Amino acid sequence: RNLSALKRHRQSLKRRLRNKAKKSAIKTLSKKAIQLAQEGKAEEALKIMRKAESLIDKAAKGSTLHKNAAARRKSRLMRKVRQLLEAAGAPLIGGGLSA
Amino acid sequence: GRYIGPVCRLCRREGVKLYLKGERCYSPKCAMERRPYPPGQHGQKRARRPSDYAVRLREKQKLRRIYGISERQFRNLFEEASKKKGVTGSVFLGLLESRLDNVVYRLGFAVSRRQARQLVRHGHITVNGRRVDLPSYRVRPGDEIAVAEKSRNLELIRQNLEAMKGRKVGPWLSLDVEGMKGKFLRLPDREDLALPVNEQLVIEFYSR
Amino acid sequence: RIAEKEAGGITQHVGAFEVKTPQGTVVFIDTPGHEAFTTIRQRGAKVADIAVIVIAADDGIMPQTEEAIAHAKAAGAKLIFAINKIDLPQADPEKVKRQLMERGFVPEEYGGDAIVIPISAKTGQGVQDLLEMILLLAELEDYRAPNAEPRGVILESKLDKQAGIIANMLVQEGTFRVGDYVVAGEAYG
Amino acid sequence: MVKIRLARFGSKHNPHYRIVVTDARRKRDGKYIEKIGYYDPRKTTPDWLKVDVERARYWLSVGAQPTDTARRLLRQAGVFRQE
RNA sequence: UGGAGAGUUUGAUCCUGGCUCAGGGUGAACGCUGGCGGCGUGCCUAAGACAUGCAAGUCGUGCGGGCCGCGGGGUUUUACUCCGUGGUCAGCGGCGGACGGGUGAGUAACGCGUGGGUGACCUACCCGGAAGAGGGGGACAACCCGGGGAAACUCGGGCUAAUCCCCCAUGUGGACCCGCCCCUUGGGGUGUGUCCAAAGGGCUUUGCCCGCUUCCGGAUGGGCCCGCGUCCCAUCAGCUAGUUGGUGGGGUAAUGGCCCACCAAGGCGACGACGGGUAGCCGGUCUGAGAGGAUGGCCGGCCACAGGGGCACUGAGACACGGGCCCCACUCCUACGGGAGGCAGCAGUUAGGAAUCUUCCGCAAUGGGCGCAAGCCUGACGGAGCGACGCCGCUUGGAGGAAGAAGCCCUUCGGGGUGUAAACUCCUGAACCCGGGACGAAACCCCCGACGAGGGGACUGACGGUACCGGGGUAAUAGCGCCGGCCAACUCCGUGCCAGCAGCCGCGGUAAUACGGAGGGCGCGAGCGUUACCCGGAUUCACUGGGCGUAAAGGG
Ligand SMILES: [Zn+2]
Repeated sequence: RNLSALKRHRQSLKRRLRNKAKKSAIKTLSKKAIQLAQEGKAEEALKIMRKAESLIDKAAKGSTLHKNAAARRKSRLMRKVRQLLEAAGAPLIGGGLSA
Repeated sequence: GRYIGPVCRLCRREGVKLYLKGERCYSPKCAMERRPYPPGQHGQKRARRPSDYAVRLREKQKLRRIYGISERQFRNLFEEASKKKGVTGSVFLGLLESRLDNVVYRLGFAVSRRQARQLVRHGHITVNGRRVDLPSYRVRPGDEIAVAEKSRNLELIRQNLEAMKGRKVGPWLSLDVEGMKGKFLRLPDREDLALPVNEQLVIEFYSR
Repeated sequence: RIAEKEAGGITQHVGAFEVKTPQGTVVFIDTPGHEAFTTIRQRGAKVADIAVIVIAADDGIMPQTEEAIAHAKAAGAKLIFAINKIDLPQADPEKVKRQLMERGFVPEEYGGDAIVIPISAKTGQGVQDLLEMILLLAELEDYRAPNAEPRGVILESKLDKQAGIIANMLVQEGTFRVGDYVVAGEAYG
Repeated sequence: MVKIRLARFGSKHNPHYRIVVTDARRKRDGKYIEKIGYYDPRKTTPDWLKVDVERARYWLSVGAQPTDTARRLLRQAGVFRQE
C-alpha cells in the first residue's frame, strides 16, 4: 500500500473545485442574460451577456472549458440573446452583438 | 546422433555393396562376397516378393545409409530440394554430397564416410581458414577444404593421401596431394555419381 | 521471555521461540506441546540440545512423563526437572523428588546427577534461577551448536494465506541464507 | 511526439536494430511509421549500418526528435553533416 | 512445380456407401528411456483466491519548509541568524502516471479486417514560422497550535512562497454573433461590435540557455461516420416505444435519439431482423495439389476488462490495471463505531487441474518517463535458471579384425544366426583441467569550434571468466515402438475362446508369422510410442468436383 499519486488526486480535487466555480457561475450568468432578454431590457442584458462571454473566455484560457467548446457556448448564448431581442430592444450599448 | 553399431549388416540387408568401411568393404570382407544374403536367421531363407512401398523404402534406407545421416536431417534436405527448382532428385543428391563429410570422403581425406565425419568433428578439417567441426556443413561450389594446420602431420591422414596418391578424383573435385588441400569445384550432378540408388523411388516414397 | 499475553490452551502453535539471557540466547520449543506421541522414536535426530521435565503438584509423574524422559535420554540430554504449581496449597515437591529418586534420578541436594528447580506458574517465581541453572549446564556439558556443511530439521509443515507452503526449520549446523537450493526428505527447492 | 528510434529485433546475443521513425508511446517493437535504416551493433557485416539520408532529413524537418543513440548513428552515417 | 492409397458388408463379384488406418502438425500431456549445445517456448483449465518482495516516477535549473551535515562568521557559550553548500525528508507546483506490461471473460458489434470520409473534429510534448512576455493583488499546502478518533486518519484557527490563482493593460492574433464576398453542408477571406494572453528560473548575467503565452502550418496520435467482408441454429418469425424521423434545446473536441421536450408513426424483417448458443478480431499459423477447411499460442496491430456492477473528476488524451467515489461479494484487522484491500505486472502461494518455469541478476544495450544536466527510476526489456515442451546441431568412436570364440538362440544335427559385432591391435580425443579471453559500447559527458557542423578525450558489462581461441587430455549414455493384412520386419518356447492384444478386419477353445517371453529383424534415435484435437486421405457437403428408376435421396 501507499503511493505518491495521492498528490495528483489532491491536485485534481482543487482543480475540480475551481472548475466548478468557473462553470456554475458562468451557467448562472448565462441564465440571467437569457432572463433579461426575455422581456426586452436590452442594455443591462447586453452588459450581462458581455460579462458572461468574458467569463467563458477566461475559463477557456485556464484549464476549464478550453478549446472550441467555449466558443460554441458563446455562440449559443449570443444567438439566443439576439433572437430574444427580436421581441423588442435592438442593440443599445453596441455590446456583444455584431452591429 | 549417428546410426552407431554394426555396419556391414546394413549392406547385407540391401544386397548391394555399400562401401561403409572403405577397406575390407573393398576386399573379400564386406560380407557382400563371403555371404551375400540379409542378416539374421531368415536371411538365407526364401526371399518373398516385396510390396511397391517396400522396395522404395529399402532404396531410401540404402541411400541414407550410404550418406550416413539421421532420418530427420535427410527429410529436411529432401524438403529443401523440393522447394528449390530443377530436378528434385539429382539436385537433392548434389545437396547431400555437399555435406562436408561426404566431400572429405570423396577427396580421399579419410577412407570411410563415418571416418571422414569423425575427422571433421575433431577439428582436423578446415574450410577456407576456419577449422569446421560439423559434417552438416553445406558447401556452395568453388570452395576450399584442407587438412588442418595441426593435423597435417598425423599418420592416418598420410595413409589416406597415399591411398589416393595415383587414383583419380571426381570431375566436381580437385585435390592438392602435396599440401593436403582440396577444392570443391562444380556441384556434383547425378550423372557424375554411379550410385546404386534410384532417386525416383525415394521421391515417390517421400511424396505421401 | 518478552511479556505480552497468554495464547490459550490450544494444541497447535507456530514454532520455537528464542528466550534472551545475559550470557546468550536459549531456544525454547513451542510446537504442538503434548505430541500425543507424534513419533515413538524418530531415528535419533536430537531435536533439542537439552530437555526440561515439567511435573504437576496435582498429577505427579505420569506414563507420558516417563516416555518424554526416555525420549530425552535417547536424544542425549542431561535432564533438568521442574516442579510446577508450588503457590497452590496442594503442592508437594518432596514427594515428586522422592518419586524421581525411585525412578533413578538423584538431585544435587541429596547428592547425584539430576537438577531440581521448583517453579510457580502464576505469580512470577524462580524463572531467572532456572535460566541461570540451564546456562550453567550448557557451559558444563559443552552443548554448543557454521563454516561446516549446513544441516537443519523440520519441526512442522503448513499452509498460509499470507505465504504458501511453509516449513518451520530449526538449524543444527551452518549458515542458511535466502536464495539457495535445499533438499529435505524427497521434497526440495 | 514523433521520434527517430532504434527497434531491437534479431536473436539473444545477436541483436539487430532498426533505425526507424515512430511515435514515442509505442512498443520498442511496435507499429512504426517508416523504416529509414538499419544497424548491427556486432559490426559483423561490411555494410554493417546503413540509413537513407534524405528521408531522415525530411523527418527531422517535420519534427522527428531522435533518440541519442539514434542521433549518433545518423551523425556517423552523414545526415546531420551539412555544407 | 503439384494431387500415391489400403483393410472392411459377400460363398465369390460389382458398386453405393459409412467406419478405420497410414501423412503432417500442435502453447500439448502421459509412459519408458535420457548425453550435451544453440535457439525458440511454457496455467490452452477457475476471469478462482491471493502473502511477501518489487512492477511509476521524477524535477532543488519552479517554490517555501523541517532534519541533519560543513566553510565562515555575526554570535563568549548557547541559541538565533546569514549565505554558499551536501544530502535527506515530506509538502506545494509542473510534467508523466491514458505509454509500457497482462488477460481474452464478455462483446457476432462499425468490434475488427478492409477502403474511404471528417465543410463534423481534437492533438499536451515535437518541429516550422509569427507575435509577445507591462503592472498590481490574492489565497493554499507544508508549518505552528488546538482538538476528535482504537486505527484509518481527520476537522478548526493562524502563517508563508511559487511557473498556484486572480485582475487590469496591450492584440501579432484568435474567439463569437451579424453582414458581405468566394466556396460549397460548419471551408476560406473581410467589416462593425464584444471578449481573450502569459511566468519564471539558470548561469560563463548585458549575454545566452531552459521554460513561458496566443496563433497559424506541419507531424504523429486518435475520436467519430459510412461502402463491403465477418460462426452455428428456422425446432428463434415477427421484433421495436427513445423505437424510426422531425423541430427546438441540452451535452460533446465534434455529428448523431447521445440525452430531453414536443410533433409525426414510423423503423427493421425470410437478401434472415429479433432470440439462443457460441466466439475477442485480424496480420497470421497448421493443413491442402490447389480451391477450401480448422485455429487465432508466441510475435505485431486494434478492441475490451482490470472481484462484479455503476458513475463521474483531472487533464492533450481516461470513464483511468498498481487514481477516485458508491453499492454488493469476499479476505483482513477493530476499543463493534469503522477502515484496509484486489497479482487478468514479474516471481511465487495455493485451488482447479493430465499439465506449465526462478519469490533470479542487471540498467550494461535498446526503448519509456522526468530532468539543462549529471542522473534517478524501469519485473518494458536484456539475460541467466528449470522443463528433450518444440525445432535444429553434435557426441555415444574410427580404422583394422574368423570361412567365424564365448554367451545366447534356432536346427532337418551337418549346420545356421547374432556378426566385423565383440575381444584384441592401431588411431582420433566429447567430457575434463590449465592459459588467455571477447564482439555487443559509443555515445549522452567535458574541452576546442558559436552550446551548429566538425575534432579529440574519457568513463560505462547483468550475460560472464561465458562464448570462443591456445595447450593438454579419457573410448567416453542407447533407448523406444513394432514385427497377421494395411505396414518395413519371423522363428521358437510357454499359454489353450483362459490369460491377453486390438486402430480396423479380427486373433486366442493344444504346432498361435496376431497373446507372454526369448532370440532375430525392421523403423526411428536422444528419443520413440500412446492419448487429445485439427487438417489430410474425405470428390464422405463435392465451387474446382457427387448425386437422387432399384442404393440415402424427387416434395402427392
Ligand atoms: Zn561392408
